[PDB]
Amino acid sequence: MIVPVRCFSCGKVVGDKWESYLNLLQEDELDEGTALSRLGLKRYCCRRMILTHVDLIEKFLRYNPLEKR
Amino acid sequence: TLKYICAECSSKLSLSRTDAVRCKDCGHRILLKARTKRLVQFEAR
Amino acid sequence: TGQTPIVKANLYDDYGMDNFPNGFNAVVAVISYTGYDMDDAMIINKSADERGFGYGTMYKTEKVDLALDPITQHFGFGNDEWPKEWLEKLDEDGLPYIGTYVEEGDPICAYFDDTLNKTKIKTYHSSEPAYIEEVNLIGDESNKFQELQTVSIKYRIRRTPQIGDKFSSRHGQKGVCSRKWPTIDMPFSETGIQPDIIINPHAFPSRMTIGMFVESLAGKAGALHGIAQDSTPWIFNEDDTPADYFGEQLAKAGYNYHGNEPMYSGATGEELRADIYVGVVYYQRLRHMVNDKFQVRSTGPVNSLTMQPVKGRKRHGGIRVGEMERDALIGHGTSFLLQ
Amino acid sequence: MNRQPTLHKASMMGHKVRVLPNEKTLRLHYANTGAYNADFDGDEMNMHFPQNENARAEALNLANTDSQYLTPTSGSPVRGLIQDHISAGVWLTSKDSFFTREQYQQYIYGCIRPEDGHTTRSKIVTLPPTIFKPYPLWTGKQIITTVLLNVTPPDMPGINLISKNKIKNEYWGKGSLENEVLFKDGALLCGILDKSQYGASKYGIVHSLHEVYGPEVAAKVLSVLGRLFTNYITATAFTCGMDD
Amino acid sequence: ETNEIGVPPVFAVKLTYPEPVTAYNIAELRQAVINGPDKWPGATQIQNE
Amino acid sequence: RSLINPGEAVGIIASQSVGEPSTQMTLNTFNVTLGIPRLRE
Amino acid sequence: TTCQFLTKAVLDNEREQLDSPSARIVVGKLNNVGTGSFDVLAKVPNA
Amino acid sequence: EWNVEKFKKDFEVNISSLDAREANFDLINIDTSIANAFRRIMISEVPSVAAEYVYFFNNTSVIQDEVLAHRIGLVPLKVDPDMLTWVDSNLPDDEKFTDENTIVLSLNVKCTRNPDAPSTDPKELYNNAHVYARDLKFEPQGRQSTTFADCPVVPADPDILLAKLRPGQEISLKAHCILGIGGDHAKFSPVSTASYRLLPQINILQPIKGESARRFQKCFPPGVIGIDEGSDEAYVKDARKDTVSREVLRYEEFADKVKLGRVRNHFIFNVESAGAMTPEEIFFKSVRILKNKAEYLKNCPITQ
Amino acid sequence: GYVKGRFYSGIKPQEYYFHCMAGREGLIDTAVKTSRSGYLQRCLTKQLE
Amino acid sequence: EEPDREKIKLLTQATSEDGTSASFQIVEEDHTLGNALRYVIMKNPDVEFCGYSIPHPSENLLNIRIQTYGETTAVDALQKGLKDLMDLCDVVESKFTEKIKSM
Amino acid sequence: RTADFRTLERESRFINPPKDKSAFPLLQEAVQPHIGSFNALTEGPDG
Amino acid sequence: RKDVPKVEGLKLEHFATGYDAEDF
Ligand SMILES: [Mg+2]
Ligand SMILES: [Zn+2]
Ligand SMILES: [Zn+2]
Repeated sequence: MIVPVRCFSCGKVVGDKWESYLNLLQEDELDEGTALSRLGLKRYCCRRMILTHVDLIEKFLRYNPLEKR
Repeated sequence: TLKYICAECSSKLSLSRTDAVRCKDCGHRILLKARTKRLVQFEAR
Repeated sequence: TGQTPIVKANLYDDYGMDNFPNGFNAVVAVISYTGYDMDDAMIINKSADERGFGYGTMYKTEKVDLALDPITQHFGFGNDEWPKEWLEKLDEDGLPYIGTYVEEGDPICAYFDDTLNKTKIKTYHSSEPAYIEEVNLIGDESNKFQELQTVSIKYRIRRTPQIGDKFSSRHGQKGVCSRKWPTIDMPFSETGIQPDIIINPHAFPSRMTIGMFVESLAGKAGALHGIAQDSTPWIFNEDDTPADYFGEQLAKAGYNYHGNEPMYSGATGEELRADIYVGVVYYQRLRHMVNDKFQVRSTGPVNSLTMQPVKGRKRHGGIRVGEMERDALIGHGTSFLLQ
Repeated sequence: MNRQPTLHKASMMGHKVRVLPNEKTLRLHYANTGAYNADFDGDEMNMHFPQNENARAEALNLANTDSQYLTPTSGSPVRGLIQDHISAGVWLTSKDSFFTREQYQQYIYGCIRPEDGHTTRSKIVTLPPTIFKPYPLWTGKQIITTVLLNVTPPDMPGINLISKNKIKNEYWGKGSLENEVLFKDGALLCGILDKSQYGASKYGIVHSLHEVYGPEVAAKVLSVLGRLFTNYITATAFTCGMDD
Repeated sequence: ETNEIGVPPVFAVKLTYPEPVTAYNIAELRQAVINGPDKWPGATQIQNE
Repeated sequence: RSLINPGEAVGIIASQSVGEPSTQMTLNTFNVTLGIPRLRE
Repeated sequence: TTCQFLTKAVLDNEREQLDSPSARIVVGKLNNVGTGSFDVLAKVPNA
Repeated sequence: EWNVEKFKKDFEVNISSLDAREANFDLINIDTSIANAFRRIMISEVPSVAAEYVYFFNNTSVIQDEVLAHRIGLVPLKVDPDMLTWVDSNLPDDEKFTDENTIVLSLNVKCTRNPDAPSTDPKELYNNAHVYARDLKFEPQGRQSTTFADCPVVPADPDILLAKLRPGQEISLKAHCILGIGGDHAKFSPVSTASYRLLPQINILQPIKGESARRFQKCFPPGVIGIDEGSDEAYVKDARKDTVSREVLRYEEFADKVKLGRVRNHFIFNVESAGAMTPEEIFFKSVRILKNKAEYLKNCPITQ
Repeated sequence: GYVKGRFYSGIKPQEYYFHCMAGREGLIDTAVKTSRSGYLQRCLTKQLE
Repeated sequence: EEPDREKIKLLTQATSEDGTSASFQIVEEDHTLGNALRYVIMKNPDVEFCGYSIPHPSENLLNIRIQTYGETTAVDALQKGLKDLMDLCDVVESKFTEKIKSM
Repeated sequence: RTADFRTLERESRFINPPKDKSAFPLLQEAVQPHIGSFNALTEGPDG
Repeated sequence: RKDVPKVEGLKLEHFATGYDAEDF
């Protein structure tokens, strides 16, 4: 669904780094690895957290029974 | 405030007894029961 | 919490499997440390589970139809007759408040039938408590004479990983959750990471799941450098080994070539005898809750004819002592146990 | 305790109740895995609670686990440690394994608790170190000697056994005798301990102890070794990787 | 222990033994009676003479 | 001191000693009848 | 063939001596194997 | 012979880097049993403040109540403890929660539509579409609403995403933040990662000078092996920078000419905070907990 | 069907298909095995009890 | 004021008559205090044997055995162990405060 | 230089479901014998 | 048979606890 709060392995807050990661890939045109480094993710456990995040919430939200069309 | 959401047009329209189970705005036979203001206790675990 | 595999065949994207994630990328250490993991049992990290690792939910839908041609049962509450505190679960319409917590015995809906002239309720009954996710009223199979008789109620049953739940890598290495080991008691890496899942080394010599071994050093390499690796079959050769390929990647990143890591004990705190094999393996949580047939009976109901405990787990039923158990009790020469 | 199908009376034994807090499953030791033919792959077991003293006495003295060390099919053992404990033993009883006074005494109390009635002397007796100068050091084999010295009766002499190992001498280098398991007056003086010694294997150390000291002592030795190797695997882990 | 079984507290509070009250065990059973059927080690019932 | 105790159900023990290991021979041949079919004969 | 063996028993006017483990289980009698292979008697001092 | 004063003579502390969030310090000539104790306490026993009871009034979002409640609990709050007393579990809810035992955080967000030219951005297309940790409004109640005047309750990381919404959906809740320990739940652990690594030891047995010295230097990280000249032997400049990859041992020319060990007495601690307390405060409290644990047993009657 | 390849280095597609044959062959035998020790033991135990 | 008696208990079933040897049982404790306390107790020249053992992970218990030589009871050896661990922590706390200022 | 995962491509497609030809034709090619079989019931030559 | 292509410009992305990517 959404970006998890804290890394499952150690507990480093990762939830505030999802939108910022996409901005580093789009606007800054950086590679996956360098983008994660600038966010402050050096442990491979914290690295995979954001790198491997799917974000199905954006797919899920497109079904809204409260608004027409 | 009593509520019932239409499944098709998503219009929030509630209807009482001795009334057709259908939305007023459009001819749809399925109605979603809306969530009202009620306390639901939860553990942040 | 669905996650995209670091180690994957490129056909995963060709079928757009990212639209439906089946697992999560976990820090898995091939270690025999806790003593609770052995052959068919694996350890899950407590602090990982506390952080929402492998958390799942289960949705169940029920159809409350009033058919059993003249309408007798009506959704709602009858006047003059009203048993105490039912309004806590159901709304004025007799239907339940979407979001309400329900346990077995609680009213899931309310109606009134003129034949009995009493206000009755359809009870919710299951060992697992739930919350109401969706209530849909359906008044079809009529042209002008419209009235509701059919209602569909969806239950959301939260399912945290429990001791007994099965977990498996993409290499057919399934194991039940033996315990949810605390992070302080868990072995900690030189990096400062404690594994999410612990697999026992005695699993691999019999199964021969070397795909998981190469998946471990590939997943680690891809997590560090930030690049997905192709694990499509027959991509590698006898000359071009994946253990050498990802081994070079692991050395370049600043880790051990053979996929090992110097780990310290969580109990004693001392550095363990040798470097532990740690990596990133895509793990899958199997849907089954194995302790579904968990029961206990002291003195419950009995059948009229035999006057023996009646069959039925939920009915406080008895465990059968069959002919083979009779034979075993004769075997020990233990006549009072049989009696 | 019953694990279906009950193909032989060993699949229906008497166990001592140990209520464990915050538990939702029946906890079973690894030594019971063989007799029940139960693998922890999501298996189910039946627990029967007999309601009178005559039925109690029977479940404690006739159908009890300890009295089911040997199966009546071939008179061979069906009780022993299964995986981590076997790998732990090959490492702990290895020549290369040395221990300081602090480490040695910890491994002893870690598996032997006098308060839980594990001792036979009401005081934990300890052997002198094998290395005196420069630093006082105990060998791994000495821990096995000390465990027997505290679980076997003081009135009876130590065990004398000349057995063999699954691991050939060639693996331990030149001129080693580490295949020959040697017990002289209850002291492990030569050879490591395999599945062939504290596993469900005939004429091993546990079986030899079972014949000389009885079923109750052999059960104590199995539980004591079971704890020692679990504690040893916690302090000194065991792993498998690509390098292997 | 190799001769033991780990019993969940769920089973422990339901499975009971008919223990006859005597001078040697009056202390042990009085506590069980006070503890009741939901606190372990307790008692679910008492049978009079 | 190795004598069988009077009362021992040697009957059940015998059938259990023939039954329980005959589960290990459920697999087919790798001329004469073998395994469970021969034991049944 | 419960009813068949029962018929043969009735026609023989047979007496079930209740000495087989099965028969003892049927009538709720203690099995004659192991602990049931003897009787326990209490020694009482007064005449 | 070991004395507590003889320990004071050899025990040393070395601070490499002390940032506002993470501190990298060393504990020289101390036992593993003491270093592991502080480590265990810093993770499990140092008390912290996190949301425990989320009271929902409405949740029309895609994110289930249980999940949304769990996410709020995981969000670290920039709240200093000691300001709060420990809650008692035996007395009922009306007596249980006080101005000294509980902190209240409210979340009230309603999503609507906005007119903009259309891929189009969710911040442009909808209003209040993304729910962040900064949207948890602090509500001070009771006897003390002046104690948190110069200390407002704000999440340590505000930009944490809590929920995503579409027009029509709403979130209405009252979260009760209480005092707890990391052993109970990971949400209460004040540290992101408190771990120690032993000082790597590189025992050079042979001089191994020449071009083999340049080959040996590439086996370890850049700032580890230093070479004087072609001769003058090959020394270890900074063994602390070593990753312990054992890369030097997988070469026939060095496999017997070098040994890789450790300094059992030397510990390199790395402590990062969630945001509530400073990493020093977390370590200090860990030492204070170990002392208090030994003190509580000292002034205690040894029963039976 | 002679596989020169090992699980460490990998197995060729021809070897893979042949291994799939032999691997399944065992599971097929576990599916087609009418022989059971249940009735054999039940017949002995009822006459020897 | 009331001193809690459930925290520390003397297992009389294992305590020596002198008592030079004793097994103590502490509730709500594990490796954290356990390994640290047995380390400090072992530095005592009068302590003959010392170790710690956790009966089972599910039950909140910690067992510490102290066997001494003469002229000192096991209770005294435990009291010295706790008194020394407190002083040891003071040394750690003092050195850390000094190096923070030294920065 | 690698066999990477589409992260930027994925998230954009999640928000924007294509209005043209659907992505992943192999997924529709998987149900090709099912849909095609039922399609031939009315459409195709000979009616 | 063509070998599996290695990844372009792979650098060190793991160092000690109190040491960053300062060393090039
Ligand atoms: Mg198995
Ligand atoms: Zn992490
Ligand atoms: Zn409508």
